[PDB]
Amino acid sequence: TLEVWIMPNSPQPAEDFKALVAPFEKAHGVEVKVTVLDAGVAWTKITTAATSGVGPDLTQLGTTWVGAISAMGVLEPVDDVLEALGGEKAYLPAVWRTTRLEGARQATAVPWFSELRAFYYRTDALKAAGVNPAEMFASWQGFEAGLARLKASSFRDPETKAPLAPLCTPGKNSWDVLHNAAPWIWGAGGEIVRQAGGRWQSALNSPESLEGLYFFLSLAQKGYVPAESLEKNTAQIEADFQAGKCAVFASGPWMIQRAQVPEAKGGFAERTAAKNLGVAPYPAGPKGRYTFFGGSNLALFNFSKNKPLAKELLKYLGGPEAQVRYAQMTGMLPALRSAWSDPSFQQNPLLRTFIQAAQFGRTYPSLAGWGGVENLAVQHLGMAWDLVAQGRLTREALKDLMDKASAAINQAL
Ligand SMILES: [Cl-]
Repeated sequence: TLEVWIMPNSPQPAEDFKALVAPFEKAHGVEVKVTVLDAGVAWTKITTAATSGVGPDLTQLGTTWVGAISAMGVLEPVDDVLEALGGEKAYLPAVWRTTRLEGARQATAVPWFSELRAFYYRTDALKAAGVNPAEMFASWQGFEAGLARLKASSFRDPETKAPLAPLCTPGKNSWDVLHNAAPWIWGAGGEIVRQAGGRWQSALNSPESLEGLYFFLSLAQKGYVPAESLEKNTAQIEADFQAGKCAVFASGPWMIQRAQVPEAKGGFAERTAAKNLGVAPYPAGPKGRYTFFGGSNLALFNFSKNKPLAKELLKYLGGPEAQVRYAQMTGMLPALRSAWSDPSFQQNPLLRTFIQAAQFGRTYPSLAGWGGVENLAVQHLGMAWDLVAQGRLTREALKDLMDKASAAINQAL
């Protein structure tokens, strides 16, 4: 037997994983036990397995968890598994970076699936405002000009009979506050952290990062984002878009599967939003186009009693067949690049657009103390969102907050 710990990734988490690995059990004559760790308790349970030497053979890790657990010295190297799956060239650079602690020699984590963000849009609403998708998602100037025309439009949703908000985004009350901001920081030529003389420090208060953050946050201050959206998390914003209240909003590939499922089974197929759905990658900032990448990897604990067999399951789960099947179950992109060419993606132009958005993929450095950097950053971005909510965000007040964030991050590093 093998023990594997997963987070709730698919609609029926345990049943789904059991169906995924059944062919592996059959061909190797073993049983895979799965335990599903709810999101609230997953980190603490993995941390306790790390410090006590008691736990599974394999655990799922968020991509941003790899540094912290790798640094604890409890993970088995998996360079052999990654070679067997095709090595560095088999993965997007942003994904390959999540296979180790930043700067380490040995890989400690096998890519499993990628979460990435692009913009969904109402094809009917942009048509009715005289906006070409190609123009609005080409550049920052184009994006804001598009929201201006969308705000001025007399378009009504055929079901609500009400106007559409030009843009829906969460503020501070979501799990992805930094992820929402990151494409705007990067695209301005900035970054969250910068390496200097082998040490790491905050770049959040660099002029480039500030031009990025201000461009994004000021959109909600200029009447393109409803007040009520800033109170909500990404899941609730998805629901607003499904209900026909938003012309534009960012999320992952899973929305495409949902647009094909009836409301009665948790989809929105019947809604106008589903029948008039477009997808475009994030617009190009002044210094390039970037797509935020997260998701989950699998690691092998070095106290495991069946490392060789657990590595065969890592090759299985990371490899072409399981990569395709699990991406469909989770509504995510496969981590393995070669799985992108399977007909279940290639037959769906909206999925093909996510594949093209993937080409601009970037993620955060795999730092041991990434959790701390992200929490201090989000805390101060949260205070910036509060000023946006009151129409009182200025370039000067943002800089003051990102200075305080920088002082605290540099101390935690
Ligand atoms: Cl960064």
